[PDB]
Order: sequence, then C-alpha cells, then structure tokens
Amino acid sequence: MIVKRPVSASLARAFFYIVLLSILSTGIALLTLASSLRDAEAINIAGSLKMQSYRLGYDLQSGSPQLNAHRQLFQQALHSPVLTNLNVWYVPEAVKTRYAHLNANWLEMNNRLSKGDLPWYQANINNYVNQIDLFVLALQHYAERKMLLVVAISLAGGIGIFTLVFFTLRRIRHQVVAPLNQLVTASQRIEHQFPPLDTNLPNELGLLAKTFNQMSSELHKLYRSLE
Amino acid sequence: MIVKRPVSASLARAFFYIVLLSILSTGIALLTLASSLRDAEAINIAGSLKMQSYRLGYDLQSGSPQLNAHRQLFQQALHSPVLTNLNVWYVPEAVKTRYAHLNANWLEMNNRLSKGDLPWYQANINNYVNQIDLFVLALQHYAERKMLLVVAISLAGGIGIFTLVFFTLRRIRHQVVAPLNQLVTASQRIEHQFPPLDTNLPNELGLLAKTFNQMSSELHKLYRSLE
Repeated sequence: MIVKRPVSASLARAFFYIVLLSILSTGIALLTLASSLRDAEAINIAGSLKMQSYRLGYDLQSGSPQLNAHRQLFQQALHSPVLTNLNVWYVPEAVKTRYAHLNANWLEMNNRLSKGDLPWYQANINNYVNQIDLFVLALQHYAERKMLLVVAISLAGGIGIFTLVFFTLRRIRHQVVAPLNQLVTASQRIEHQFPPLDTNLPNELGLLAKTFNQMSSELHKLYRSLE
Repeated sequence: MIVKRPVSASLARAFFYIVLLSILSTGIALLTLASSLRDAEAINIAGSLKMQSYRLGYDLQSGSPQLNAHRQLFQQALHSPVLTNLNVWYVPEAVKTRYAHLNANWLEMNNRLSKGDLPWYQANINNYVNQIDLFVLALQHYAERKMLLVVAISLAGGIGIFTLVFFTLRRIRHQVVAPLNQLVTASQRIEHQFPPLDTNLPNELGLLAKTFNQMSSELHKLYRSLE
C-alpha cells in the first residue's frame, strides 16, 4: 500500500485548493459587504452635515440659544470615527482629500459664524453643501469600484476552480480509468493470449501494474514450461 | 468499458454540485453587494431631503424667489426611483411604512408652507427631520439583516460543500482504493496461493473484479488439472 502519490491524497489536495478558492471568493465578497455598511454610514453622516449646515444659518438668523451647541455638534459629526477611519492607505485619495477639504472649509464657515456674518454665510452655504455632495460622490465611486473589483476577483477564482476541476478529472481519466481498462483486457487475455502495463504511474495503479506483470510473467513460464 | 457508474461520472457530478454551491454563495453575496449600493443611494437621497427641509424654511423666511422651485425639487427627490423601488414584497414593512409616512407628513409641511405659516413650519421641522432619520435607520437595519443572512447562507453552503467533499473522498476510499489493494494481493497471491473480489461495485473496479475472478478461476483448473 506504499505508493508515492496515492489517489486519495491527490483528490484531497484538489478539493483543498478548490474549497480554498471558494472561501476566498465568498470571503472577500462578504468583507466587502461589511465595508459597504460603513460606507453607507459615512454617507449618512455626510447628509447629517448638510442638514446641520442650513440649521446653523437659521440659528444665527433667529438668534437661537442653540447656535453654539449646534456648532459643536457639527464639529463632532465632522470628526465621527466613521469618517476619520477613511484616512487609511487602502481608501483612495479622492475620498481622503475631499474629507480634508471639508474640514478646511468648515474652519472658514465657523469663523464667519463667530463674526455674525450672516450675509456671507447665507451666500456661501450652497457651496459648502455642494462640497459635501462631491465627497459623497467620491464615496459612491469608491463603493462601485470595490464591487467591480470583487466581480473581477470572483471571475478569476472561477477560472482557477474550473481549471482545477478540468485537470483533476483529466488526471483521473489518464492515471486511473485508462490503466483499469488495460488491466481488464490484460486479465480477459490471460483467461483466454499472454500488451504490458504502465508501472510508472506513481499511484495505486502503478503498483497493481507491477504485481500483475510479475504474476502474468510467471504464468507464461508455468503454462509453457509444463505445456 | 460499459459500467453503470463510471468513476469519472461520479467525480464530475460531485464537482458540479460543489462548484454550484460555490457560485451560489459568491453569487448571492455579490447580488447583495449590488443591492447595498442602492441602499446607500437611498440613504443619500434621504439626507438630501433633510437638507432641503431646512432650506425651505430659509426660503420662506427670506421670501426667496426659489421657494416654489425648491418645493418642487423636494417633491421630486421624495419620489426618486431609488426610493419608490423600495415598495416591493422583499423589502421589509419597516422601510415601506416609514417611506409612506414621509410622503404623508410632507403633505402637511407643504400645505403649511403654502399658507406662509412660518411659525408652525419652524416649530415642526425638527420633527420631520427626525422622521427621515428613523427611515434611514430602518434602511440600515435592513442592510445589516441582509448581510447577516448572507453570512448564514454561506455557512450552510459551507456545510454542503464539506459534506460533499467528505463523502466523495470516502467513496473513493471504499469503491476505488480498497478493491485496488485487494487486487494487488489477489495478484501477488496467484504469482506465488489461489480471497475473491467484490464484483458488486457499479464502477470499473467491479468489472475488473469479475474478469479477474474469471481469469483466476480457470488458472486454478489449468494449474491443478495439469499438475
């Protein structure tokens, strides 16, 4: 039973790599789906920022006692963990620069609020809101890019899987099914004309080819030496 | 070569079902990721609605000539395809009812705007914005639910795959490797003591067991009938 490449070991290896590719494909898609929820929440907070931008305008105009609390809440939203987490190597620059520039433009907005410059603030709010919109767009573009990459990756994994399958089946035909058909004939021959058999297979059929030939060899001498 | 269950056919079937499960798992995750982009865009538009709610307040207060254009844009955003597409059997009621109620509450808001009731509109805007926030929350909850279902589904597919693998390998051991070891001994026996071999296998080893026995049977009579 000691063969160099037992058939079970070779199939188990194939299944291992096939299953590994499956888990990798599905795993990457699921991780990307989780990341999608975080992107959604970034988009949610950005929309909170747009609403809060107009509300500050109303606060100043009406002299609301909540002005300063609201200015503070705005600063906090701007620094939400979900937005600061975008500042990482694998997130595109389009997203991170636009995030940086939202912080920079807020500085001028807040300063103008501090100076009770309602005319300026009212004349510039559309602009700031537009900047938030472009930040959101960059986020949506990043999201779509990730999806398309996951599709590309799944297609590749697909090729690896189909290739692994095709090759293993081809190997089973060549290293298992073929020699079995030859053993069948080379057995119904000896039952009724003493083709030899491929002993160079590194699996169980190579061992059977040997021991068969060994047997089939001495029967040629025992059936001819006596007959 | 005519056997009822050739080994290649049984492996190809196993691979078929394994690959099918892989594609189903990864496919469902990718479809869910695509749906995630649509959810994100629903969240984006909902945030547009919050900003636009305060802006209408400023329009009325300042007597902006854009009031009516903005009222119109609000109505349009509210009826975006991305939001109306939520009205479907597979989207939860939590999402669809909240969407319905945003439309209903907008009716009263727009009516109060038409009556130049700035005091009411200013005293109720926080409420409406809150309703939009709860709609967003329902969307985020739907998103998380989908992800968790896709995780559950991928785990199940995992069990199907590992089960298919384990069974096929077990079958290869029982219906291929075992009879080969018996053919090996039952061949080094006849080379040097004439155990018989399992002809009831429905694969190629069952045919080889037969023809072997057929052969090994007549050699018992030809080696004893002459000796």
